[PDB]
Amino acid sequence: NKPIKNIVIVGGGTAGWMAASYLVRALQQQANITLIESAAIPRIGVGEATIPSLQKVFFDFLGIPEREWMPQVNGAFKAAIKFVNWRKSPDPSRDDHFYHLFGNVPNCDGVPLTHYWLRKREQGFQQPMEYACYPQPGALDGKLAPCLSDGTRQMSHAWHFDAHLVADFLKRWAVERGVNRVVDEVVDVRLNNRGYISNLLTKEGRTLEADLFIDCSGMRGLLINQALKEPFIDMSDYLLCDSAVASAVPNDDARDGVEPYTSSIAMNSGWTWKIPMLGRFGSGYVFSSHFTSRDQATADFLKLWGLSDNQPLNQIKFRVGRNKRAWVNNCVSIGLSSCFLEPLESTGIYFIYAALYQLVKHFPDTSFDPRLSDAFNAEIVHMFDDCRDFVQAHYFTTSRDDTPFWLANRHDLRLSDAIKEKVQRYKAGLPLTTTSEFFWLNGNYYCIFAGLGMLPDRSLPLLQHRPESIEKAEAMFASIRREAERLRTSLPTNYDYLRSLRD
Amino acid sequence: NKPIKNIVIVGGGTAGWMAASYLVRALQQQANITLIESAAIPRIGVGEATIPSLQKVFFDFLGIPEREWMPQVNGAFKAAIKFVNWRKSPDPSRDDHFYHLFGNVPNCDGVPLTHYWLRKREQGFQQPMEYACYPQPGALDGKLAPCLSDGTRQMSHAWHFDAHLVADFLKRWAVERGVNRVVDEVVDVRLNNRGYISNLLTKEGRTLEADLFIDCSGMRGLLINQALKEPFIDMSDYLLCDSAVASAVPNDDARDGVEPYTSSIAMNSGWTWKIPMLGRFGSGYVFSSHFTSRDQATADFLKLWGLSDNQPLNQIKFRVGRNKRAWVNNCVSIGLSSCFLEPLESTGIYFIYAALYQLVKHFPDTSFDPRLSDAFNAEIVHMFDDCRDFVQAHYFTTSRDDTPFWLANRHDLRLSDAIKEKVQRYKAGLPLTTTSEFFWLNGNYYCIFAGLGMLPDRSLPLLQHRPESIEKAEAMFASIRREAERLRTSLPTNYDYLRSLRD
Ligand SMILES: Cc1cc2c(cc1C)N(C[C@H](O)[C@H](O)[C@H](O)COP(=O)(O)OP(=O)(O)OC[C@H]1O[C@@H](n3cnc4c(N)ncnc43)[C@H](O)[C@@H]1O)c1[nH]c(=O)[nH]c(=O)c1N2
Ligand SMILES: Cc1cc2c(cc1C)N(C[C@H](O)[C@H](O)[C@H](O)COP(=O)(O)OP(=O)(O)OC[C@H]1O[C@@H](n3cnc4c(N)ncnc43)[C@H](O)[C@@H]1O)c1[nH]c(=O)[nH]c(=O)c1N2
Repeated sequence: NKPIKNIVIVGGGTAGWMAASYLVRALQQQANITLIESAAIPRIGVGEATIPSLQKVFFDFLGIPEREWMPQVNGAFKAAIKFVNWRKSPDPSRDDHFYHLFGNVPNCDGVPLTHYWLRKREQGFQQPMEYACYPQPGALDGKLAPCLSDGTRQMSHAWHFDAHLVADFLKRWAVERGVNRVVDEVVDVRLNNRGYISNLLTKEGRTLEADLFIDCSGMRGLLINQALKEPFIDMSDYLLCDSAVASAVPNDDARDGVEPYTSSIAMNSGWTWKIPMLGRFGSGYVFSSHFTSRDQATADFLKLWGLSDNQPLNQIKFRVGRNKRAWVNNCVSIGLSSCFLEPLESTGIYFIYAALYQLVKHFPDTSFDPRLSDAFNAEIVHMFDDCRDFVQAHYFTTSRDDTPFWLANRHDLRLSDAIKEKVQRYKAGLPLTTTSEFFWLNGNYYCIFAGLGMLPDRSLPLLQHRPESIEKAEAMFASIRREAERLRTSLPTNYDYLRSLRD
Repeated sequence: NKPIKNIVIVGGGTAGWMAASYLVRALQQQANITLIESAAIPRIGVGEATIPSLQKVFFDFLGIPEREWMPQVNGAFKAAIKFVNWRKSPDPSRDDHFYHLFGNVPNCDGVPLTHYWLRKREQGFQQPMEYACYPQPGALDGKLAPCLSDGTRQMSHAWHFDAHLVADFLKRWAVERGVNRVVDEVVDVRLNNRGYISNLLTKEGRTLEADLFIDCSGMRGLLINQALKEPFIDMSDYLLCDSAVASAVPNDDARDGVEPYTSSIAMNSGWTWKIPMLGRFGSGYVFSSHFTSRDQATADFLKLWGLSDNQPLNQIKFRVGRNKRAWVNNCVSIGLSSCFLEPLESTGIYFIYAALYQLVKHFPDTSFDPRLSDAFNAEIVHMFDDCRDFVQAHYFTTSRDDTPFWLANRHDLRLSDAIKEKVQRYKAGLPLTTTSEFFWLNGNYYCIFAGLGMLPDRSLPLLQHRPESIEKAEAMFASIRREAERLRTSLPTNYDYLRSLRD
């Protein structure tokens, strides 16, 4: 069976160039890659915060270290997501914030630290879960960097970057290693009787042909949805947000610093992201068209940052779900042409590079062994499904009841059987998945659940039997405090740290 | 023009019930008052120390004497604020305390006693300003009451009271005289095209209507800020504190006594109040989120009183400023829905009752004469502005430089032109405002300035010319010493005094 030799990618957004660079890297020989991108159809000018796997899976795979791509994409550090007003009905006079931090929680004698903490909360300990279990939340509060000045790593971190530049950086990178860039628009797609893709017909006259097609076309799914007719499984019964109003905002870095984290500020009918980088931050009120008009959400979005009705904006509509199948025949969808959830925990870019890893792990020849396509499709489903559990979990555990949208999340959602079982295990008091990557651990469910004020019914029956164990955990809590303390006096601010990679 | 007949107050905190009782008292006829208070939204469980005007303006207006409301609100006496460690970089082996006392300082031959004192400090007198100029600081040191046992008044005093009870005492008082209490929550507010308030829609179904609306809704400013869209002028450029961590603490009254004063203990990134009453005292580390994390300030707050990490706390966020306008259209804001500074000299409750006095002084009919609204707004601005001068003055005169927060106060503040001119007049050696209520006199600026160790450049050129005058002041200093002395052997302790109003 002839190998796959000519590859066409449709689209030059983030999904498009990640595919070109990844595929140009994985396919060391017999590979010919063309990416076509309509300059009439712009990129979705967002997608800016990330999870730690980006370096390990994407950039390391390319052979580009953090210090090389960060400066060139206005890169900044994300140590966590800070959740603001998700817990109770909001109150200006109350401090309703929790972090969701990266990195694992230690175990004491085979039981995670979260669980020794809860036994303490049961005796009237007051300190919230994350401040007790992780060394860094206080640092983030003080806007500290995740490294010492000299560059040594002091916490787990992910990144915030400018979406446009990220695309340009990889465009330069890819073209350079022989990727062939075509600026044209695809208008017709031709199938054969069997139902495969023989050719793309472009606006400027070109007929495009290849063994293999990557649909990186955005939510229009030009190849996968339209041409190939593959169903999109709508999932608004699971998660309600379907729209966003976004923009960049000036930051006075020199006086307010630059937060080393993403914020998610709960609103009336959605929530708003804050993604700081040097000079500015990206922000977006992700909302639900069912519960608020787009014009009302604009008003809320401007009201929240004191913007002016003169401020240019990015008005966005999004589809929530996954194609029945990510890869059909000789077409594979990567990015928004495939499955989205909502930006709440940055699972998007992750769906891109994780899919490309799976694509290469399942790479076909021209016979198109459907056993490879099936295996691939199943991994996409599981990755997507897992993520959906976790995002969904931010919503149905809420105590807020002050708006129709918060009522619905609390009440009206369709919940997988898998998220119900996890919730019920947490409610009985059992740790979730711990460790000593295929992903969301006890520590993650715990920050989220504990942050929204749904705690387990009790601490572990087992603990009554292991008093020494309890003591050892006391010591581990004591180290953590020491570490938190050292960091306070040792990290440079995030503003100052970033400022020196070249200003 | 029809008179105002139906009045709705939103909120049943301290601001809420002071308004109901004051308005039910002022409006002897044609007045119908309803107060709505969400049992889902609690009172800010603080606001406990006061200035002398409370009786004269608020309680006297109601016809309630001191001996009637004190016992019923765990009332205690405040003779001054004692400032601890504000002067130098702290030292356990040094006694860094000054009082700010109530009451005026006498004048000798038209020049205040503070100024004869300074001429003496210039010859190497050592006794600090307040111990020389006021008869009572030594009494307070010995925790003495401000009255003889039989009840005769021996100094100027204000009060400490339990916030919750104060609200309940006036709730009982008001309802009783025909105030109509509604336990519901306001969720929607309806305007007309002109921009007035036609109705409040509640959670339980009620549509509320009235000629006149008092926003006593807390910092959420439900009517004034949210519905009516009135701007809040943020003033963090003037004063930096924006948060507090508070709690009640057990006092062994029988052995440590009960201080007849508020303390303000300067911290790393704020300062802490102590408000003793029988059995217990209220305490709060007011701090700045910019300079310390909330979790660090908790640690400092527990470390300072030896509390346990089991101790329930009141975690508070506050906004510093004033609405562009306190009263817009047919809405008037009283209390935290209007302007706050920070608890440093108890200007808060004072803003409530002073505003209510001004409201009645400017009371409208249904035509809503904007000349009345304007006049009112201007008095609020002037009262608020005056207070802000005085609080701000505690901060920028500091000599401390041992933390970033003390550095900023010393350096980074925006200072009104009015406080600069007062400072410059004090620096030249001129008395500030003296007397023989619309408020902060020479004696007040003097305790504060002199306490922090910023003294004038010299004594008054005039004094070189009036040696007899100097002598007469010597005698006045001699009386004061006699009085201080008599008091030492005549006042009962504050514990013993309070103990008998009914135990
Ligand atoms: C509101 C919001 C917020 C976020 C996110 C999404 C949304 C909707 N994401 C997801 C992220 O934005 C997304 O995964 C990528 O940045 C962009 O993916 P694409 O390239 O699929 O789409 P996109 O729609 O950007 O690009 C489409 C490309 O296809 C081309 N094209 C389309 N039709 C064509 C045709 N007919 N012919 C030729 N070319 C054609 C266009 O020219 C363009 O080059 C995210 N993820 C994450 O991990 N963290 C985050 O914080 C966020 N934030
Ligand atoms: C940390 C700190 C410390 C101090 C002080 C403030 C702060 C922040 N103060 C100020 C003082 O606490 C304050 O002025 C009053 O005690 C409380 O004022 P309110 O009633 O505005 O607010 P508060 O927020 O207490 O009460 C709000 C009321 O509004 C109601 N409400 C809100 N929204 C509603 C809705 N939508 N529907 C129905 N009801 C609604 C609530 O149910 C509640 O009844 C003070 N002052 C002073 O003079 N000396 C001092 O020592 C101090 N100490």
